[PDB]
Amino acid sequence: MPHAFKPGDLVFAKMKGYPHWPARIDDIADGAVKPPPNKYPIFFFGTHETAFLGPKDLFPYDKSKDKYGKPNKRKGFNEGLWEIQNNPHASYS
Ligand SMILES: CC1(C)CCCN1CCN
Repeated sequence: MPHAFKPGDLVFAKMKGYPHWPARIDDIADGAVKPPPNKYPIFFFGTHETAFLGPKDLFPYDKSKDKYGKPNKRKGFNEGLWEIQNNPHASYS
């Protein structure tokens, strides 16, 4: 059975006005700004943006990839698909 989300988990994350986007639950670096209560730091592959989301917008990658893991015209999306499949735990600093 599922656990809670933890850093390193791979997801498609949903933001208003955007397709479900390949992303990961990030760690918070020492000294870094912490998310709000009940939110996780989401790192979006491809665009390398960060946003803070709750579980309602987080779809586990393995379950969801057949639905959401297809090319998109949006900027950074296909680069994002490559990263989540090929090196999802790399430094993209
Ligand atoms: C990838 C994502 C949907 C995350 C938040 C902003 N961004 C789109 C705008 N560049």
